[PDB]
Amino acid sequence: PGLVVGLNKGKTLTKRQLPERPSRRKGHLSKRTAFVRSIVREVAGFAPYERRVMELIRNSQDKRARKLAKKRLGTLKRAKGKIEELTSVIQSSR
Amino acid sequence: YVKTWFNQPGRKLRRRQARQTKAAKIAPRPVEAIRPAVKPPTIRYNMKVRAGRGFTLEELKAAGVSRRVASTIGIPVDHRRRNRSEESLQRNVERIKVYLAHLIVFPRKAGQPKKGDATDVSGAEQTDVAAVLPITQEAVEEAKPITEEAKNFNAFSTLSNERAYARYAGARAAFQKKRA
Amino acid sequence: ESNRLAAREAYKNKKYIPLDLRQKKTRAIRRALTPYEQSRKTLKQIKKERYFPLRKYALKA
Amino acid sequence: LEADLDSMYSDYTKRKAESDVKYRVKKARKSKADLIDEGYNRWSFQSKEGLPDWFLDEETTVN
Amino acid sequence: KWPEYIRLQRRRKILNLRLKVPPAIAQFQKTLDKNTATQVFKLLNKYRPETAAEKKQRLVAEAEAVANGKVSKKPYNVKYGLNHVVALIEAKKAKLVLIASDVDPIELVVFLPALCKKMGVPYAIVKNKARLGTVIHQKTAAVLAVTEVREEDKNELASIVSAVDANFSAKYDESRRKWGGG
Amino acid sequence: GAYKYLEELAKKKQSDVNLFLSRVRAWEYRQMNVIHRASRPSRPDKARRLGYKAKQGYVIYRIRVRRGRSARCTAEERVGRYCSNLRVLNSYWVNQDATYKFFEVILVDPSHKAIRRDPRINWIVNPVHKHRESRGLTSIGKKSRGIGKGHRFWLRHNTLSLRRYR
RNA sequence: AUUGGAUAUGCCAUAUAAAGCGCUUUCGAAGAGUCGAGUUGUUUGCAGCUCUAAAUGGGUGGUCAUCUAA
RNA sequence: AUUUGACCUCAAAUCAGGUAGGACUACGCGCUGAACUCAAUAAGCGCAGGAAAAGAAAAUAACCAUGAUUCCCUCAGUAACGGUGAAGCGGGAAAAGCUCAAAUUUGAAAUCUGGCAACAUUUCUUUUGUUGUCCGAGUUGUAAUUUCAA
Repeated sequence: PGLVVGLNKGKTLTKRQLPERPSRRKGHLSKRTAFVRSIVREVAGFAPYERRVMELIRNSQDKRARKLAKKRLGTLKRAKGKIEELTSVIQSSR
Repeated sequence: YVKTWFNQPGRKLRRRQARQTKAAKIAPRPVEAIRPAVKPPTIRYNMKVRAGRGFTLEELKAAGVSRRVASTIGIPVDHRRRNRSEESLQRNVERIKVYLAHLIVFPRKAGQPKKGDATDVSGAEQTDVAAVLPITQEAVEEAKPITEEAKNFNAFSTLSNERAYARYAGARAAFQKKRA
Repeated sequence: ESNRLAAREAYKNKKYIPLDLRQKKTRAIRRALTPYEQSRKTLKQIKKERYFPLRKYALKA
Repeated sequence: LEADLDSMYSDYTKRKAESDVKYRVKKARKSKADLIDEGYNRWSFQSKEGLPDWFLDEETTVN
Repeated sequence: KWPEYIRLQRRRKILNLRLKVPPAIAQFQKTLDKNTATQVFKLLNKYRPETAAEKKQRLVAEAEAVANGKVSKKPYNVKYGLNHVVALIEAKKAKLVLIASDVDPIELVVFLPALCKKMGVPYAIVKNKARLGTVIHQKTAAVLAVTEVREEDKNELASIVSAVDANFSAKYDESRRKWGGG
Repeated sequence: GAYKYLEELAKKKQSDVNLFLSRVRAWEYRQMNVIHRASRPSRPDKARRLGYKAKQGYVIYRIRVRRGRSARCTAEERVGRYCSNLRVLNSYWVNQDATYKFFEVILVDPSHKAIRRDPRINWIVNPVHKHRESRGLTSIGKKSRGIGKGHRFWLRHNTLSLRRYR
């Protein structure tokens, strides 16, 4: 509204669409690096605590599985990031 | 530990000689580069205009000069700054345009003005940028006639409403999401 | 002197000469980088200085 | 060769028993199932079954 | 008592044959058989890369030809270099892959058997990096790849690929999932 | 390029293959000396991305230091003192055990002509880079002294500036 | 007697090349015992140790904004 | 049998050519560190230069947005902590940007140190190079192209 106070506070000008900055991209999953990550995955295996999570999930005790995963990593977002990845591996193995 | 300033006139003289030596060394070109017009990033100083570090890639491309040759002819380039409004865009664009219009480029190898150069270059003279490109301030509004709908418009009554809307924005934000 | 000029003639145009015949400015200058290898540049920088060198310009007042 | 290494290490221990003693290095629900869970780490897979003594000695004293 | 360097030389060998080896490493000490290996190197002897002297002779010959009065045939040679071979596997341009069995850092070759199997590329593990080095006129070659040959050599190239299949894939095909060593 | 595979494998340090290799290698370095030459780096991908080229002038030394200050910084300082004609380029962790952490340090010979004629490494020959590992100008050195960019990262206070006119 | 940089002038070079700019019918690789968490120590920052990551992910500031570490 | 040749590892040489030490320390960067906030001080230890360090955002901000580092005035004795004590913004001094790893040159290692022989050039018979030839390094990756601004 061209106003100093409000949810759209500030001046009103003609807004310009900024060109895409390449450093914003990092974190993207290229097909080639995804393929290489697949190869190392099938050639290296999984860490010992991953194997315990497989056993925990195959036993269907998900609460303890996420609790110990958070204890191993340190953050809930990392624990969730693990869980979806190893369950995703689970149906692939099945 | 004390820091005394008995070398203040000495420092001032040394800086002036360094400027003088710089001018003598690179006399054909101005001793200060072109700088873009840039607005300070705060509510206390957003009403002013000062000299930024350098132009952006979008401004350089819109003006028609490439980012590679821009450094060579003396146009500093900032790769971090971005233009979020056309008002700043054509503002810096017209700064470059007037710079280029007043700019003369000596041909290299002194054989012919290959594409972008100057045919006659005997009129060389060292002049500061500020004279040709005097950075200005925000345009001060001149007198305008009385607006009738603005006259009916109260003023801070609105600022009270959008304020109350802002403070209790989460209050109704909850209200809709919980009832929906 | 006659011996040293004779030795310099003997070792003229050789890669290695006696440390007495070699120069002695300072140990730091001897260990420093020579101007040739300070001026060495990658082909990338050679192309950059070939195509976009510091131009010669001026402003009309 | 393997017998030679075993004999050499056995001789090494025999001499070290007297000559190189000098060790003395100071000169001024959560349950057993969870215990198994953290019981698997980088050292739990370092299986030592059937390892020779000339390797087990340093593995125990260092690792 | 033997010097410490040769003691460690023998001790590293005994431990490598003593410890429990994961299958990704256990697949390496099982290699190609003798006669197949000789036929492999007999084929590669034909397609060894040209030496520096031969390259220089060719370069000066074409240079003087262009200068005086004036484009050559398609080169045929074995492809070496770890990155170049890996690129060929990625592009599926390679027809046969040979990996030295005794690379010092084993991670440089541990991923290859999985990668060739993923691309369906015939791969084999041959004895000693030195032999591959003499093939490509080098001291050390960690991997060799055959991607193209002449028409008359295509027939026996298919035959040796079948032979290595029989002696490396039809035979074994279990050490990559068997806990080796121990 | 295989270095992508080498890098991705180095990520998973708890893998069975990595665990077996680390134990065997760490055992091997044990009866090796505390500081010993390594003719070829054990992690070529790490060495290349840290600045090591396979040309005459680059030197790789392996050092073991006991655990229990920064071990990486201490490793660089000891190797730099042990090879006094070399400039410490960088260093990287290779292995660890219960008590010994193993590091590989990349060094450059400033006196070698293959280094003095290379414009991409010529900066290290200048005398301002003598004993960077001791002055705290390496990667781990900078991180240990807290050099960074941001609000997170003395003499301006202990002085009382007295101007001419006041 | 040296030089530092330019101007005029002469001779070699070899461009069958290299580079900038507008489009994509395209893909866009980006740093690991590192980040991070718990604990002890030093004046958020750093270090020791247990444990140990991810790839529109990670860091920072109050879903958004800004950066792209090792 | 065993002889011959490779590669790997490790040695030895008064081998060929180089390099490190020690001194100064006012300023600079680290480690360490008391006592009567003292003080991240003094002492002790390591390491450089003509400056050193820092430096081209894993930065501020919440703006119409700023845009590498360093220094000065101001912010300000404010925020913050329990006497200690900033920083953003703003005005100036000075300004300059970049380089790698991560992708095949695969129709060609195109790369580089050293030995030998000439040609040179010099603050200089004392300096620095060029070409040719040989050996070596190097495919466990040297060259060219790419560094996210892309």
